[PDB]
Amino acid sequence: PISPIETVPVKLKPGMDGPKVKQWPLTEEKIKALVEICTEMEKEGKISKIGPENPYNTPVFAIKKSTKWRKLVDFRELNKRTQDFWEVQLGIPHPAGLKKKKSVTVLDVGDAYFSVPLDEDFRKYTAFTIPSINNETPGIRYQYNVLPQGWKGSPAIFQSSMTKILEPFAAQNPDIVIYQYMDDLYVGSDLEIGQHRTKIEELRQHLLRWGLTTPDKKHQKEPPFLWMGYELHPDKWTVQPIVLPEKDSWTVNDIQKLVGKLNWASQIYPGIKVRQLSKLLRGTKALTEVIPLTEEAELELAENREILKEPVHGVYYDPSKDLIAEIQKQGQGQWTYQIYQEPFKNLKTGKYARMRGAHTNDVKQLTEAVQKITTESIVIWGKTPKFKLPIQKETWETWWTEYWQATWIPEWEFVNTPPLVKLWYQLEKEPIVGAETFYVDGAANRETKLGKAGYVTNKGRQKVVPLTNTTNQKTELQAIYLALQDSGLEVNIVTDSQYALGIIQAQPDKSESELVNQIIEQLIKKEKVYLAWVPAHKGIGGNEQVDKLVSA
Amino acid sequence: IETVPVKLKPGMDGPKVKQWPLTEEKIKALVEICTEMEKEGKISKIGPENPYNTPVFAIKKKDSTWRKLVDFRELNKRTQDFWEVQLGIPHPAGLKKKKSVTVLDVGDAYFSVPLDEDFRKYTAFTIPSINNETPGIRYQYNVLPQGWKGSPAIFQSSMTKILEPFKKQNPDIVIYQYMDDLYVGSDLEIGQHRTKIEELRQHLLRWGLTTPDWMGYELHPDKWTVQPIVLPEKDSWTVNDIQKLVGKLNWASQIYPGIKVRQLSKLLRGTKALTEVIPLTEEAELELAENREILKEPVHGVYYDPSKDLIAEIQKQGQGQWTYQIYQEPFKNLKTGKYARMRGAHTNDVKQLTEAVQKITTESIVIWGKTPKFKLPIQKETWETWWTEYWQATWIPEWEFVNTPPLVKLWYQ
Ligand SMILES: Cc1ccnc2c1NC(=O)c1cccnc1N2C1CC1
Ligand SMILES: O=C(O)Cc1cc(=O)oc2c(O)c(O)ccc12
Ligand SMILES: [Mn+2]
Ligand SMILES: [Mn+2]
Repeated sequence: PISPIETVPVKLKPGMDGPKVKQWPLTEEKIKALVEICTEMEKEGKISKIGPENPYNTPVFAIKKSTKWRKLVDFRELNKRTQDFWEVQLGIPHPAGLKKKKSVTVLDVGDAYFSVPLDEDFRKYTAFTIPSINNETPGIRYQYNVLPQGWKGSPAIFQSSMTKILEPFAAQNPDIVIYQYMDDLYVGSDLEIGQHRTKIEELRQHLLRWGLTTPDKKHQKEPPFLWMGYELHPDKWTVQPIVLPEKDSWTVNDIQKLVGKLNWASQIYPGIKVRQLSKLLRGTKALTEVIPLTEEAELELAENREILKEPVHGVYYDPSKDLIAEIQKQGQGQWTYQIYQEPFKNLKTGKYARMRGAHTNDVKQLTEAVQKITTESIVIWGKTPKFKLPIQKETWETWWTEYWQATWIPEWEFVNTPPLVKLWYQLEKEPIVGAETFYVDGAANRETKLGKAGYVTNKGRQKVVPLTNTTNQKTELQAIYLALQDSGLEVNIVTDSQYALGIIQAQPDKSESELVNQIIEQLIKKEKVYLAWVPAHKGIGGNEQVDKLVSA
Repeated sequence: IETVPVKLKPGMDGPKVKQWPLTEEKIKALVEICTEMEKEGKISKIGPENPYNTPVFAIKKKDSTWRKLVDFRELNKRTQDFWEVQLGIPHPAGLKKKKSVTVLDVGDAYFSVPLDEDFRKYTAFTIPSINNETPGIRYQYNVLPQGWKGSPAIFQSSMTKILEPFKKQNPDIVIYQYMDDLYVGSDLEIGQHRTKIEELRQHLLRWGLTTPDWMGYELHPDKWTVQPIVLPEKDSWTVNDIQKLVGKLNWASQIYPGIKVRQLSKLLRGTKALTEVIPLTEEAELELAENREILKEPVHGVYYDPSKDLIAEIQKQGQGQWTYQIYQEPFKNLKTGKYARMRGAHTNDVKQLTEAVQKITTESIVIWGKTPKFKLPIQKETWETWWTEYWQATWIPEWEFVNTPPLVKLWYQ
């Protein structure tokens, strides 16, 4: 039987020849099962006996579960020599981007790969041998005429063949939506149920004329459609059931799986947090190493169990209505958002929790969250959503005007729901007259890590603090912290540290360093702070005085 | 009708670059564009035996309703010695010196030349679908594609032949070709210069070669310079102002050897308040004046290395201003400049940055015949989602994204 499907031309990688692996012998009952299976495949034209001039071979095994044996060909060596193909189904649709349908049928293309022929010039490289008993007579030589299961090009070619077979049907029926995934077909429509079931039958018959069989209406699956970890109804979607185990002990493997399930659930279940649970995975990669759950991790997991206690579903996309995304701050640098078209029904949810570095502020993290949502929206719905954000316009406008990086802000609306995003402190742009001027400096030994941090002021006040287990960097930050502790509500501080200047001028309100947090606490309590910078060791007034004190 | 054989560089495979997700309006425009290009035979659909891909975008040079821009950056790197060594288009150093330089798009001419049949599979591109609902629409080029550095190398002989009557007619006009663009420079009055451009357009039109229809594609490289660093002139210096001044001069001494700050440091003795007024002594004024005379002279020993890449850094200055500098080795600037434009209602950051990158790239092409690699002060994801909204060039430079702020912001004001 010549197949009417146009074969795709396939080449081997340049300079490579076909496989030449010899077949290991198998037991007598495996060989008898292989001869029976291959004779039925030969009748159906899927394989063909070959002469001795073919020098190639690929090993074949046999194994069972039903009461039937199954043939298994190990194409690993042929796959290494096969050309690369156009990457297949790498990105799957997100259900929040599908549109509602009245009826959706799934169709399992039975025996899919073996229904698509294989390039004639390439068939010689798929040769395999059933061994004769005791290796006393010549083995039975076969080669494939269709897409072999487990070959590198079978998924790409089959999907290509399937699309070419479907395109006349879709052209005649633009009122039908088809999505192919592996050997399944999801067919959705808004037709009245009677004529929808008629189009399904017309599709099955169309497929059948190319040798593609599909389940009868008898054995056609029904809601829901378990697909890629989702549960899909024609009018609603959700994730498959998430089961978080109760364990007396937790290893890195168990918590990596736990963060994964929690991440997966966060696309619909609002409020999922994973900051404290992901902190436990820092640095360590021993899969079996037991990690003790911290106090905050136990609470976070408890908070997630309460969220996951009862089901939540998501609605599908209505292109006729606006796209709205709203963000709320959870604290500890954690954010969650919802994308919806109408209240009480979400398209999807999600979170943004990443700190870019050691220090950030809330306005920057909010902008990064809006960016993450803008990218996600373009992928799913092909457009940008209207934003509702817990920030007042004056707060963002003063931030992105003075932020050293370029940024783009979409049209948005202020939602008054606390906690609001705010600028907790703002350094002065010009020095403060009548405010004391602190010349701060620090120094430390790179071996003993013993340090000093102090200041000299124009009023004659001087101070030095001893420091242990510190660096030149930390001392320069301790020096600014010192001058903030010992100054009034207005203060000029002059440092020589470009490092410390870059941190504080970034105006952070959150940090992974306890020291920086304490400096943030002081800057909030101040009224006016001016931070100035001079080069070290250039004869610059009060800087040379405080440099001599802490150097000693 | 006879195709030029093209090959990759030895030991290199074709490009396999991800297609960026696109908005729905750009997917439609790309589908309409490509449906016509396929009817006109320029491109054909391909199958799964073609594993290569090159990203495509939709941009918009002002017109009624969308043009296709292919990011051949990867394929250009992988066919390099074919176009830079074998058929390299040399660079005339006089183009930067002409009073006026006009830029003309001749990329439409490539569409008449067929592409080497065994090379077409490397021009494969994909039109994405919204939410991956359908497999991408896969095309490959049958003719010379715009934005490919091989298209001018192949069309070069045909271009020299078409331009030959115009050059013998106008021996003083400089003509340089970079990819799909012609750069035409003259020393004429701006009125006579625009007439000469129209003449050249009519020459190309007469030989069947279509083209477009004080600023814009019209440049003036004789007014460009390398920009000087400047110190403020004040009547009252506070302790803070002098500390700003000694800080800048200390940074300047990293570039200029002869900078001195001793007389200025000695004004700030003994732990002063920042806001205290310090009148400049005679010795510091002369120290300040001598440093000002050093910064009006070019830094010497700065040379262009054709073996090295050009680097372009940009700083956001606020007030719609942006400063840039082009270099190959740090602190040895080959050019520095500034950019500014003032329409509050229509204008935003990404907008300005995008127009600055295109301006710097054009200055780079005119001067060195090569685009620089940009250190862009922007989030990676933010730039990748919005740069095609304001791109009006047919080429795309290399860029990376700087994540640390510089204090050198005010040092370039
Ligand atoms: C798994 C999958 C992937 C992509 N699209 C769909 C589906 N499956 C559905 O069940 C579905 C449900 C609702 C709307 N579209 C759906 N469909 C589409 C075909 C009508
Ligand atoms: O400027 C330098 O050469 C390094 C340097 C950085 C700094 O933050 O503080 C410094 C300092 O207090 C010194 O006494 C010497 C050098 C530095
Ligand atoms: Mn210091
Ligand atoms: Mn010091």
